[PDB]
Amino acid sequence: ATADPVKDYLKQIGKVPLLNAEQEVELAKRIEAGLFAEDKLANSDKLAPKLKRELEIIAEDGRRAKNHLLEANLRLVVSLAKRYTGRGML
DNA sequence: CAAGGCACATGACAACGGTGTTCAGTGCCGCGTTGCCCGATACCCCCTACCCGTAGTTGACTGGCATCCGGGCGCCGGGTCGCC
Repeated sequence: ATADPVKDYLKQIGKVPLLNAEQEVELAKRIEAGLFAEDKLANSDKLAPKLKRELEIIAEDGRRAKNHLLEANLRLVVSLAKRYTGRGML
């Protein structure tokens, strides 16, 4: 909590793990795994409770991987925003 | 010389003259205002042209910006860390 909140935002980015090819391809594999898990859960057909909880856990892990990609690439957006700054928008 | 007999005019007499009222009736005609007939018009339709919003675009491309000093001047007031 300081002045010039952009500096605070960069500090909020902090140190996060940059992803090498294997890392993000595996992460996206887990993303589509969670996608299929939630697709199965959304179906009105009855699924066993333990299987439904497992699918929910897989979907949650997928969400975490999404967040990891977001935070890792936060640095990428800040550079792109600088690429367009100084045109009447903050 | 006085009395009796004839002319012209005379006290009224109505009835025309001419015109003024009045009745009483019926209109005459003053303006106000109705019933027409047209021209334009606002209000439905169809058509397409162009504005306005939405959705994509695959080598790679991973942290920015320039601040700010010569007020000046003092005070309040709180915070802030030493102090013994």
